[PDB]
Amino acid sequence: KVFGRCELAAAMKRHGLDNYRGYSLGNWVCAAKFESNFNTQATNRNTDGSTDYGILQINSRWWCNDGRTPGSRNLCNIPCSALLSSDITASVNCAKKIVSDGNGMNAWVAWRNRCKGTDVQAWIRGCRL
Amino acid sequence: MDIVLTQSPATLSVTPGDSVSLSCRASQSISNNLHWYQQKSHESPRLLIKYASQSISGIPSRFSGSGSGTDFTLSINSVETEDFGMYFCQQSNSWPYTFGGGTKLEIKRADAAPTVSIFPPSSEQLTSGGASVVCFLNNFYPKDINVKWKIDGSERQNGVLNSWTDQDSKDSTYSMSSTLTLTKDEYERHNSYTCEATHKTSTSPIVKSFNRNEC
Amino acid sequence: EVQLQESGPSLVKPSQTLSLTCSVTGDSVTSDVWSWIRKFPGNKLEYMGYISYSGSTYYHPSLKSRISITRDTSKNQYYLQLNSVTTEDTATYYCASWGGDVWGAGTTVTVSSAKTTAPSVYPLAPVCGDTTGSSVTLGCLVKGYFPEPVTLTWNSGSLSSGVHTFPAVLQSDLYTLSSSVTVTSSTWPSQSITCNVAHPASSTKVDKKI
Repeated sequence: KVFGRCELAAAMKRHGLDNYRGYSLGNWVCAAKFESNFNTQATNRNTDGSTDYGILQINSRWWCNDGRTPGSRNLCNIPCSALLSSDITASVNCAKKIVSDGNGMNAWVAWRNRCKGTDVQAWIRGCRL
Repeated sequence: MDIVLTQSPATLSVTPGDSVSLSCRASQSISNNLHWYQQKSHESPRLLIKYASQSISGIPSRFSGSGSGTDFTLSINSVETEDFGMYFCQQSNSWPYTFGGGTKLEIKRADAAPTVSIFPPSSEQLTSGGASVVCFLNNFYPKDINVKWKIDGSERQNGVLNSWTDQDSKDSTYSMSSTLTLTKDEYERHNSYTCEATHKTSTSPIVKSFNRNEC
Repeated sequence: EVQLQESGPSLVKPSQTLSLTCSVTGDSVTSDVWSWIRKFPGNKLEYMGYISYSGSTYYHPSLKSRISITRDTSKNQYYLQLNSVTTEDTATYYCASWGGDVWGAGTTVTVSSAKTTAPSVYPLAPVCGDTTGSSVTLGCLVKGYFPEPVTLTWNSGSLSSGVHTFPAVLQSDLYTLSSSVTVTSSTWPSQSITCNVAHPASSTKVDKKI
């Protein structure tokens, strides 16, 4: 499903992304915005046999198993299909594991270019939460 | 700065079939980034609930978690015989990750007074220049118990080492060993040695003693 | 199924380095984030740190300085190195997945400068053989041995009921343990009761009649 901005913000807060390892809610909202426009069903095929799945476009080359990707490391130990759910539980958990690496949110190129070092709080300002 | 997790009660005694709730509080908000672990005697910890309330496929349904922010709760609907042991919470919201002090889930049973026995130093130890006085406090319940040593009427704290067994697999009671170690010379300088046990089963402490002036 | 197993020297001397190995089976070490967790006496758990899929690491600040976590992709193992240890680093060490779903059985590492020492075994009998009630309790005090453990039995195993063998405690660098045995007054001293103590590390086995 496609979330409303504030709706996703509240959901992400419920799922404990606000201030997770230092990253304020805004960062994740902004990231979701540029990666999939808040669409849980968003997918993107790459030149290799990998696809980006979910609201945070998590790549199947390293993070999930789609049962048909050459070199599946399945870092998140999860079926890529879980990342397309209307329930964001799986996408958040995997994002938390990804961000637990040293590079933090830099794993998301879109976040670096469009959110890193900005007034990210703007992405949640106005929302009733 | 390091997040501190406080769990309570430190210990909880229940009867299989009862339901229970364990608390874990964080010194700083951690959203849903609180995890619950179970660790039984001689075993490694086992993850029961992740992210405050997410269930793990394969974990019995009687276990559930709730809460957010700084207040969290682990609930066990009708505790079962295999559920006794330690329970710890851990936060992964900020590095370093930290654990609460844990809550001990123990078996409830009828109160029982400890069987106390005192023992003087053996002739062999005295020959080697040592002198340990031993006191055994066996099969009592509950675990709460105070042991006081006395030499010639004076409370003695130095030289005392205690050992406790885990709740007994056979009768769910507890046992304890208390040892007062002195040198042969200090031992022979005094006469009366006393092991005093104060327990819930009686307002009058159980006293076991012996004198070097007799026997 | 993914499985972990810790291994390494169980004894480290003060100022020296503690090394442990975690063997990963069932999956690849490069396919997950792995951690080291230690459990101090008194149920005090400390998350020592973890190494991610890339090889990057995070160390507990209180440890930062002395700790190092590495991995070996061809052996499928990751390691823990802890420098300048002190008796305070004595604990049970566990390796586990970052996700917390898999844990090793754990291994104890003791920090001590003590050398192997056979125990002294002392008999515990009532002052003056003054048996009173219907039952009587006797004991065995095992003092001054290193390292752990010892195996204590009564009458070579022929006496197993009514026994309480307590956990060893540290007394001046060495361990001390005691065991109590309760029998009917009609059993002792009419029948002999003997304490059997074996300490493998010192190749010693001693019997003590009460």
